[PDB]
Amino acid sequence: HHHHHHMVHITLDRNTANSWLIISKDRRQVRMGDTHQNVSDNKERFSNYPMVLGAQRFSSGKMYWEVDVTQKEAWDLGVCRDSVQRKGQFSLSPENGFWTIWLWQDSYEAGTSPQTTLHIQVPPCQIGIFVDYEAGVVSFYNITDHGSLIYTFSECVFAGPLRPFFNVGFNYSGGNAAPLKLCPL
Ligand SMILES: CN(C)c1noc(C2CCNCC2)n1
Repeated sequence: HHHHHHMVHITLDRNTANSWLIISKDRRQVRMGDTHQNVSDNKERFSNYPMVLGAQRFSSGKMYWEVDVTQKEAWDLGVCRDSVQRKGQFSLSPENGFWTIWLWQDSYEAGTSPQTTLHIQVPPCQIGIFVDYEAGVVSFYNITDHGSLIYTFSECVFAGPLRPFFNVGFNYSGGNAAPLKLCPL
């Protein structure tokens, strides 16, 4: 792909984070804390899952960013509507305003309804995410495997501003403490 030149500088929005997340001072890294992080509750925070949004809102154009997932067992990545539900249980699906992929129990899947099996020969250490707002496209690239395509959502009905979306995942196993990091341009 040749999407690298639409690179955007993404930062994380503390105020949207689940109350167990620790966002670095530069707002470029997030990890699961071992306890509630001593913050007040607010209506923006994801209550049920270890999720956080980027600060940037996109309503036009072409945007690209990269996320480091080294040594994690579980995570979700992509984009979502600014108006997604924050409280209670919900599924990651385009019907609920999410365009995502994930790793879960040694398999990669796209957040369609129902979910779609991905075919990845080289486990990725970094993921590239491309959004073309006007075309209605969200694509995912395997940076570890020379930028190979992982998945394309097409005919997307965004129906609002989009925000970068992140889930660091739970750490029941002790093998999923590693952070998500936004990679430099
Ligand atoms: C409702 N949420 C977000 C929540 N409550 O407890 C927990 C812990 C569950 C085991 N691992 C650390 C997090 N998460």
